[PDB]
Amino acid sequence: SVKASGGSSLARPQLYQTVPVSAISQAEQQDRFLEGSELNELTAYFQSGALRLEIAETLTQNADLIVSRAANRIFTGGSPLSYLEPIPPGFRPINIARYGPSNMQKSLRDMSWFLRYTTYAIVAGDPNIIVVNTRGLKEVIENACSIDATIVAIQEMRAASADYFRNNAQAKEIVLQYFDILLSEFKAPTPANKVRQGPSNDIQGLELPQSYFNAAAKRQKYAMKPGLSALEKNAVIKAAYRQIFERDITKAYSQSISYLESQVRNGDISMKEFVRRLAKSPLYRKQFFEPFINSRALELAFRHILGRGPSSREEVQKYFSIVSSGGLPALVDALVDSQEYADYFGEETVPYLRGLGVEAQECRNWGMQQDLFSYSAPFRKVPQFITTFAQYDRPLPDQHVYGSGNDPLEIQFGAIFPKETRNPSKRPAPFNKDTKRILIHRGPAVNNQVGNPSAVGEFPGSLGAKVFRLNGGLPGAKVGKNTGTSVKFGESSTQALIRAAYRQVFGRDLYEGQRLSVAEIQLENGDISVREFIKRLAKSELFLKLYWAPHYVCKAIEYMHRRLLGRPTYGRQEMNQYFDIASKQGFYAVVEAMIDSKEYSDAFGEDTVPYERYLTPGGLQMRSARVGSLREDIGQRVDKEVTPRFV
Amino acid sequence: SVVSQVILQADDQLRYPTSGELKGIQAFLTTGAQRIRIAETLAENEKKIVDQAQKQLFKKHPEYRAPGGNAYGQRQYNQCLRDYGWYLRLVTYGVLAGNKEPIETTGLIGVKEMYNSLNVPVPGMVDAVTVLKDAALGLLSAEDANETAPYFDYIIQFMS
Amino acid sequence: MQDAITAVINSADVQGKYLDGAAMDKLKSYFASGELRVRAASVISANAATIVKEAVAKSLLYSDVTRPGGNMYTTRRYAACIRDLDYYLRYATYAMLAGDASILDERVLNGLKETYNSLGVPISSTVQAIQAIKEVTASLVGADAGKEMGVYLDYICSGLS
Amino acid sequence: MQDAITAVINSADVQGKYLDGAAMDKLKSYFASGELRVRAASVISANAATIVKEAVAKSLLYSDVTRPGGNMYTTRRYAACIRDLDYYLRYATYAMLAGDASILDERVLNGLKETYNSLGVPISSTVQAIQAIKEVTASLVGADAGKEMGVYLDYICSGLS
Amino acid sequence: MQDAITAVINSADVQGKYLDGAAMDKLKSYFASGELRVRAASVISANAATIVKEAVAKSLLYSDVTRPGGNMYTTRRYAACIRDLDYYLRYATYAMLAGDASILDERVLNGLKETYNSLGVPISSTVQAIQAIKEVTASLVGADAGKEMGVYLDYICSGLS
Amino acid sequence: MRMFRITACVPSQTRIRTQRELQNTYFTKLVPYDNWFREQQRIMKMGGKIVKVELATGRPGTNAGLA
Amino acid sequence: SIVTKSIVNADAEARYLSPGELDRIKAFVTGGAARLRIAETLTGSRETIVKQAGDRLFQKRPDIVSPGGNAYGEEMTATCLRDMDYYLRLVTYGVVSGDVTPIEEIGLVGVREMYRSLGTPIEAVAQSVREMKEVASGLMSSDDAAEASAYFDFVIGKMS
Ligand SMILES: *[C@H](C)[C@H]1/C(=C/c2[nH]c(/C=C3N=C(/C=C4\NC(=O)C(CC)=C4C)C(C)=C\3CCC(=O)O)c(CCC(=O)O)c2C)NC(=O)[C@@H]1C
Ligand SMILES: *[C@H](C)[C@H]1/C(=C/c2[nH]c(/C=C3N=C(/C=C4\NC(=O)C(CC)=C4C)C(C)=C\3CCC(=O)O)c(CCC(=O)O)c2C)NC(=O)[C@@H]1C
Ligand SMILES: *[C@H](C)[C@H]1/C(=C/c2[nH]c(/C=C3N=C(/C=C4\NC(=O)C(CC)=C4C)C(C)=C\3CCC(=O)O)c(CCC(=O)O)c2C)NC(=O)[C@@H]1C
Ligand SMILES: *[C@H](C)[C@H]1/C(=C/c2[nH]c(/C=C3N=C(/C=C4\NC(=O)C(CC)=C4C)C(C)=C\3CCC(=O)O)c(CCC(=O)O)c2C)NC(=O)[C@@H]1C
Ligand SMILES: *[C@H](C)[C@H]1/C(=C/c2[nH]c(/C=C3N=C(/C=C4\NC(=O)C(CC)=C4C)C(C)=C\3CCC(=O)O)c(CCC(=O)O)c2C)NC(=O)[C@@H]1C
Ligand SMILES: *[C@H](C)[C@H]1/C(=C/c2[nH]c(/C=C3N=C(/C=C4\NC(=O)C(CC)=C4C)C(C)=C\3CCC(=O)O)c(CCC(=O)O)c2C)NC(=O)[C@@H]1C
Ligand SMILES: *[C@H](C)[C@H]1/C(=C/c2[nH]c(/C=C3N=C(/C=C4\NC(=O)C(CC)=C4C)C(C)=C\3CCC(=O)O)c(CCC(=O)O)c2C)NC(=O)[C@@H]1C
Ligand SMILES: *[C@H](C)[C@H]1/C(=C/c2[nH]c(/C=C3N=C(/C=C4\NC(=O)C(CC)=C4C)C(C)=C\3CCC(=O)O)c(CCC(=O)O)c2C)NC(=O)[C@@H]1C
Ligand SMILES: *[C@H](C)[C@H]1/C(=C/c2[nH]c(/C=C3N=C(/C=C4\NC(=O)C(CC)=C4C)C(C)=C\3CCC(=O)O)c(CCC(=O)O)c2C)NC(=O)[C@@H]1C
Repeated sequence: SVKASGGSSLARPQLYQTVPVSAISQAEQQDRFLEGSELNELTAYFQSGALRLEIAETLTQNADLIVSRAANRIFTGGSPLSYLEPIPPGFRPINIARYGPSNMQKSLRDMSWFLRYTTYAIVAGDPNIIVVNTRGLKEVIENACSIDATIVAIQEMRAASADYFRNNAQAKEIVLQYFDILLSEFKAPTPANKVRQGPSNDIQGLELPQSYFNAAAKRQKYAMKPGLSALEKNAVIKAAYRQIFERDITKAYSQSISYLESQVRNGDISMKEFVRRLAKSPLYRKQFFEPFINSRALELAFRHILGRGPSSREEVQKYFSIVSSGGLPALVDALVDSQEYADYFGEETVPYLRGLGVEAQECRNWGMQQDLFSYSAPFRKVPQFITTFAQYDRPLPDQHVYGSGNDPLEIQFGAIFPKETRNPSKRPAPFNKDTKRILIHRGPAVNNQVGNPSAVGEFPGSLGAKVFRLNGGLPGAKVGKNTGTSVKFGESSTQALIRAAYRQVFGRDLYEGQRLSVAEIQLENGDISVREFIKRLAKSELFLKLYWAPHYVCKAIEYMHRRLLGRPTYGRQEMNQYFDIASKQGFYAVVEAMIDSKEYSDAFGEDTVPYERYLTPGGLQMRSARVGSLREDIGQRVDKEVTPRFV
Repeated sequence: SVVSQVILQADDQLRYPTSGELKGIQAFLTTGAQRIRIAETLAENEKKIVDQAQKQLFKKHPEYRAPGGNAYGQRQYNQCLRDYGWYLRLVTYGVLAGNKEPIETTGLIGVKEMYNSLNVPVPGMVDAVTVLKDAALGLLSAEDANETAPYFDYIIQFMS
Repeated sequence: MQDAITAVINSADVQGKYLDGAAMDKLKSYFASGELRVRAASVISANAATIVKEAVAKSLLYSDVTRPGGNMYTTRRYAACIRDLDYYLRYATYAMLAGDASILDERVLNGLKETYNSLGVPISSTVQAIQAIKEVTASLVGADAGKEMGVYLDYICSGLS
Repeated sequence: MQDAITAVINSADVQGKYLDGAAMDKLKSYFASGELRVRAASVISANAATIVKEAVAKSLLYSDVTRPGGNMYTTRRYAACIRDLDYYLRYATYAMLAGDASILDERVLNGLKETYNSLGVPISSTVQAIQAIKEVTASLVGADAGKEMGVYLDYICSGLS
Repeated sequence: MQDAITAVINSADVQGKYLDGAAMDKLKSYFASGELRVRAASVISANAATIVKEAVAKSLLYSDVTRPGGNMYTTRRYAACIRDLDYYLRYATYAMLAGDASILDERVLNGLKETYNSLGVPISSTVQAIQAIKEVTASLVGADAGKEMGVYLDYICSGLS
Repeated sequence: MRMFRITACVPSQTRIRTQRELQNTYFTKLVPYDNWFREQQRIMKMGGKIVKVELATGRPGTNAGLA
Repeated sequence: SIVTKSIVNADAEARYLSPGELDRIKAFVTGGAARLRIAETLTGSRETIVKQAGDRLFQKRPDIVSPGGNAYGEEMTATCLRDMDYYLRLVTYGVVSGDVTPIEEIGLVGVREMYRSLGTPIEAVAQSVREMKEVASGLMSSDDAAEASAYFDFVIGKMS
């Protein structure tokens, strides 16, 4: 399996274009309200739509009759309708028995599905659904189906739909032209596939059929020609600002460089030269270079100029070396004066975001580019490309099975988790079921249960956390100290145990009206053991309110396991177990399961208060990789400082 | 040529041709005596190859000669043998240079929309190359055929 | 770019005058023949591949250009020319919808004369190829629409020549 | 680029005919002298930095151009001329390897002649520098390949002038 | 761009000699007038819109250009002329601060003559607009600073003509 | 900053395969001096033909004061 | 116009106008006689609207005609009467075109910095069009004025 995941954000491909879709998206890409044009697109469609309902309603009802009259004309030698699911060029009627039942079932359903897609075409009001699904169909159907028989079948249906309807010339012509498009697209052979050639050796070459880029909403492409009237020239410049700055900033804040605008309006500098000068401008520098790391600003510079994310590990490595050498100008210069930029946009065309629909996509930087094309990209300040690309070659990282966000910070108190929304730093990794996470023991390294399972109930001797035990006799256990004995020495020890037992369940010491006084005195009397006392504090409504309720279910399970057992979960096997209990039984039973677990009983007895036994490598790094606490012999060469021989 | 492909790849990285790149040239220049031999046996023996290729095509595809076809006229039928003669000409250019580039630039780059605008089927011409391949390699000797084989196969790939 | 209605605004705008009777009657003509402009463009849109196909058939096919030595021989060159003729057709289709010839000079005829001279494209054959479209398109849309179609197609070839 | 092997191919492509014995004799010459070209390229590749220096010291250094007033005085312009001559040798190696001076017509002499007139780069001083390159590369490789190398370096000299 | 300091440095570097007393007097002249140049630039920056305000009013407004059929009729073109004259003021302020007319020759008068001929912008009325600026800018800061700006504005006048 | 008034046609080699829209390959633009070496090399590698180049911005043979 | 917005968007999409887009052009052309009727009434009483809303502007905003303002005597008053005459002409151009294109191209682009250089307040010239909308709506029928006001409020909104 793969060791890294870039993310799997929802992809929404446009299967076919409708009139409302074509109208709305036209102004959406331009970042405008629907003007007198785009409103009139809808107005004429909504008026005709009532008639377009009557087209389909007749054709949906009489669908059985159209396909029956078609199949009878085409297929000879029996009845084709036994197993229902004008210009002849030179067709020969196909025998029913000779063609075979399996081929006949295909033939019949396609004839119905051709008419079905015609009815959808009128209702949509755009023959896009036809153009896509009919263009590259002649070639694939040629193998085991005659083309000559299909043309006359559609032409029969054209006449069949004409005679059955026949209302008005303003009504029937919609039926006629859509059928006329249908036969013309079917007569047309399969066009050449769109070949996305790799710009260098590092990036793979791709191919996309001439059907996928026929529906998936074409990105509006603006080119600065010197003769254009200044209204559409303004539309080009606004689009150029919408590409570089992700949004129209000249409308928002009136932030515009008129010095550069004037030169492009004339034709002194090209759009290639404009993008160059605009991306090295202090206006871009402040917004997409200054707030970001060198790696992330590089990743943003890719989508602004080239209109795509970095494709390969080698590409990020190359372009980071450029931005380290000469900075932002040198990076911009490398991006504009590339073989890719001049191939896609040339000199005149404004850069555009080439995503799922525009071109063929590679299976490498899918989710990394999906989040990048979003407007929420310049808030993810953690790089997504260089992180995933490096993690691809490496094995599985030190991470919780349900992501990096599921890992809490290894602190004394407070369940603090990285938020998915606030500062996107989600790092998915394909963890399987039987994947045990390597955990660092607080005590001796030999006392790890992975290598030494017998030494699970061994106390950390001044290496890890302090162990609290009810070793000493509880006050008022035996009737030796009769009535009096005001100075019973064994009283402060059990109270310190209670406080520590509170400190383990809830990281911090609680307030006055939060302490369970009933549970405390039962432990002090010797009615319940520590195991029962820890269980009661974790079964408290306060623990539910503070740690369980405000947090994500599996985050709350993970933190509870780090508090009750003092250990992060090894992997899926344990996490799925408690998550199954959380679904069926509830929170209280999850508490019960973690206490009544065998590993709890082995590590901590009936008198032992739980403690931090194991840390995550990331957690220990936070503790012992700071300026202090770090030893000299961790990751540094130690030279023996000896007095010189001349001294 | 493979000579051009090396110096393109070297210029792309802005460097001189490498040790393995120069040896790739060295290997081609030695086997150039065989490359010359490919040309003569196909150019002079064109009339036998072209006639065998066309008779096998129109037998397997009796549609273009049939009513409502593509090549019904005698001037149209000569154009089908013209293409056959041009493709085998392109094969010779490819082998001699050593790579697909001569075939690529002349008769592969944008070849689908070529015959789309002439109503000639590309799935019909993908079967035309195969019978031309079968006729050519049959006349060629055993060790000579295996050299000329993958050049024909690339044309098949780009068609359909 | 402008239209037939936008040009009559701009011609009255330079004088700084309201829409007079000489401007109003020119507004009538385009508004009456506008329905004829829509229908013919819809026919062209549906049969976009056919006109280009038939234009080459009676001009460039079985000719000196397609024979080796010209600029129509290779499949790289041939596919480029039919792409151009498709574009020349498309921008002409926009021209008749607008009722303005300045759209040709706008996007197409910016410097397509001199860029053809740079690559060594024969102009005389290209003009004849443009002329070939006129006969095919007029038979498809009609004599009334084809004459209106012919003007903008003539505007393409005249600037190239 | 157009190699010497592809030169006879492209010439036959324009003619639309097969390669004759009067055309393949030039190809046979390329196949025979090909092993000489590779070894010549291997020597130049290894000693790429040294050829430049031995040419600059012979012609350019201790002259009026390197002294104040000249175009090769400032370090910025000095590094430019060193860069230029590095590209001049590298592309001459390509033409030597390909066997044709088409790459010098395409990827060298495209607009190089006019840029040098724009900046005010001395044409006579550049020719002298390439002539200095010619004499060094002939001494390093040999008289057999260096004379062949000298043809392509003459093409740059005739191209600049 | 070359300022008054760098112009002396460049001239000395061409000959390749140290800064002598014949060249240092030019530097001494700039450092003495430096207080006058900065103080003037502060006044121009203060009244950046105010200089343009009066200049257009006394020359361009109530004329043939602002009237329909002119080049200052449309608000788009009007704002462009306002945009132009603030560049003619800002870069002249840059030239005053620099102490050399190198900035105006490269970033303003690059192809400004060719631009004004192509679009149909009247040069004669533009010259009058610069002369309108000159008279306003002189009677705002002083006679000495006004004639300093006047020289750089005359460079714009001579450049456009 | 010195700028070159450059005039070059750069025909697309992949336009047929990529199936992208037609762009005006002939352009007269100003290009910075620091970028011109990378610009010129890019054009002539695509098989583009350079027509006319003019030093519009700057003085020929300048030592000090460029940008 | 609507027909300009068709082609510009079609070239951006690099494809022919769709039947949905063609239905818009159909509706605009057929409904072109109705929109021409709007301009005919406005060009007829062009003196009436500008004068009536002119005195309304001096009534509602006295500060304009009052000492200190832009309007002084008759010579500065006539220019304000000329400006309102220009904008009413601009409305009629946008009325016949069916779109807000000729309003923008002639007199709306950089309108803020246009009146900044003159010293005219932008909200005052917005108020003049507001009053011009009110008088024009009272002259013709209400249903007819609904289309007319839509181009009027565009002039107001950008100068607001
Ligand atoms: C040296 C002290 C130790 C070390 C460094 C090391 N770094 C890399 C590679 C990268 N460096 C970075 C980090 C940064 N990106 C930023 O934005 C910033 C802040 C301005 C920095 C410092 C990144 C993202 C990379 C990746 C780019 C690349 O591939 O070079 C390496 C190379 C590792 C590799 O080849 O994958 C190294 C070695 N590591 C050590 O061993 C030293 C102790
Ligand atoms: C007081 C100076 C300012 C302040 C404090 C404040 N803190 C919290 C809550 C928490 N404090 C911590 C931090 C720590 N965890 C550790 O391990 C240590 C070191 C031993 C510390 C100090 C944590 C984890 C929390 C979260 C909840 C908890 O108590 O476990 C709050 C409440 C925040 C909330 O909304 O819940 C506050 C207000 N804030 C101010 O306004 C003072 C300037
Ligand atoms: C010996 C080859 C080198 C070396 C080893 C070293 N390791 C540690 C500490 C730990 N080792 C591990 C790793 C694992 N536990 C697992 O579950 C697995 C997978 C099966 C492995 C390999 C862990 C978790 C620790 C932390 C302590 C613990 O046992 O929980 C140390 C001590 C580090 C310290 O400072 O505490 C050392 C020295 N180092 C060398 O010098 C050798 C080259
Ligand atoms: C025969 C195998 C099939 C066939 C052929 C056929 N082709 C055409 C049209 C043309 N084919 C070419 C040839 C080429 N273009 C290139 O670039 C190359 C590589 C160098 C080749 C081989 C060209 C340019 C044309 C058009 C030129 C002309 O018409 O003279 C036709 C004519 C179309 C028609 O019917 O009018 C034909 C018949 N036809 C089949 O059905 C066979 C499968
Ligand atoms: C066909 C009628 C003749 C022909 C055409 C031909 N032209 C070129 C070169 C190009 N033409 C274009 C296309 C356009 N540029 C534009 O801006 C427009 C308007 C929208 C058009 C139509 C371009 C850009 C090129 C350059 C190549 C590219 O695709 O980028 C060629 C190719 C020349 C070559 O060998 O490179 C051809 C073949 N030539 C003929 O022989 C016909 C008579
Ligand atoms: C002395 C500090 C070290 C040294 C000097 C050395 N330099 C050269 C060669 C040249 N030096 C230059 C460089 C410049 N010319 C300029 O215009 C500038 C910037 C203002 C400089 C610094 C040049 C052009 C030459 C070429 C000589 C010529 O006049 O044509 C040499 C000679 C190298 C040789 O053997 O050919 C030497 C010795 N070298 C050392 O060892 C010292 C540490
Ligand atoms: C050295 C032989 C002589 C010399 C050179 C010199 N050249 C420049 C400037 C440039 N040279 C080029 C030319 C090329 N671009 C290409 O594509 C090729 C072919 C591979 C070449 C050689 C370019 C583009 C420049 C501009 C520099 C840049 O970085 O863009 C200079 C500098 C000119 C100046 O005044 O700044 C010089 C000095 N001149 C001499 O004196 C030598 C005789
Ligand atoms: C006002 C004094 C006169 C006037 C001006 C006018 N200019 C244009 C168009 C342009 N103005 C420039 C000039 C500059 N842009 C720069 O970058 C610089 C240097 C900092 C300057 C001075 C350019 C390049 C253009 C063309 C592109 C653009 O419009 O910005 C117009 C518009 C012309 C048109 O119709 O497109 C106008 C009106 N016109 C007059 O009548 C005044 C006397
Ligand atoms: C009246 C509604 C308000 C007003 C008007 C006012 N305008 C000016 C001066 C000018 N107004 C324009 C505007 C245009 N003229 C055009 O050609 C166009 C495009 C169709 C427009 C919109 C211009 C350019 C001028 C200059 C005069 C000229 O044409 O030469 C003034 C005079 C300002 C002065 O003192 O110079 C006035 C008073 N001002 C208000 O306060 C009213 C609310």
